[PDB]
Amino acid sequence: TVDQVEELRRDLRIKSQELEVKNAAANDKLKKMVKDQQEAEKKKVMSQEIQEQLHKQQEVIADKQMSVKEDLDKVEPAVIEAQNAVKSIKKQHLVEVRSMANPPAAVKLALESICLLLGESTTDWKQIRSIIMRENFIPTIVNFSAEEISDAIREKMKKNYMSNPSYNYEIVNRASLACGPMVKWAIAQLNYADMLKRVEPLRNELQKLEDDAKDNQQKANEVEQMIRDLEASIARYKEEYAVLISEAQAIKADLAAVEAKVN
Repeated sequence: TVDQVEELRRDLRIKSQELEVKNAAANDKLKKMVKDQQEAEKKKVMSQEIQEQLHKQQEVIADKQMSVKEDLDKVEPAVIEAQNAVKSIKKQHLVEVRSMANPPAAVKLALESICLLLGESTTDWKQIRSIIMRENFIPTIVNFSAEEISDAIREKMKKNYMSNPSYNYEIVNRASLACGPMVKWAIAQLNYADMLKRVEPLRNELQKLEDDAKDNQQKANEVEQMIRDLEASIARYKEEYAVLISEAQAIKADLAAVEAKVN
């Protein structure tokens, strides 16, 4: 059995030599994980380093959004109020105006201001009065978005019309029941048209932020995507090395035991 004793010995020699194989292989798998982790934790810190920026960003967004809300809710109610005061007209006043030979100051005024707003250089009377009584007129005024006014005609209005003590509702209405409504209109309109010079950068600002927020949101998911993709591709190696270790040492058990008997 001496031959056998020695061949058992060299057989163990193999077994150990191959335990180099298993053990070192394990040590390799672990290196793989430690690397994957080294990018996983990394990406995690990145993840919140985003989350909080997105937060602050959104705070700003909310502030300016409410700012808009109030800014518009201020001057808006007076507008649609007047936008329908123009379609509450009985035609009695419509021809009170349309067949005007020689108009009072206030009506000529009102219709002039309107003709300005809607974009008419002509301040000639008769043409103005025919222009007034038309099929399109009223619908234009109802469809008239204040976003269609230059930053010049605003002050043309302010400087000439509303600064003058006769451009008012009581006066203009007393003059004619028709021009009153649209006086109110042009007024509330002049106000909104003002306000939108304050809102015109706000909106264009929310733009810059909303985008980069959503832009950041996406770049935040791509991370958590990656982060989870590692969590899953690490979990393999975890359960792999684990079972692997139960091998090297179970083998490493026989290697000690058999020398205990040849001794």
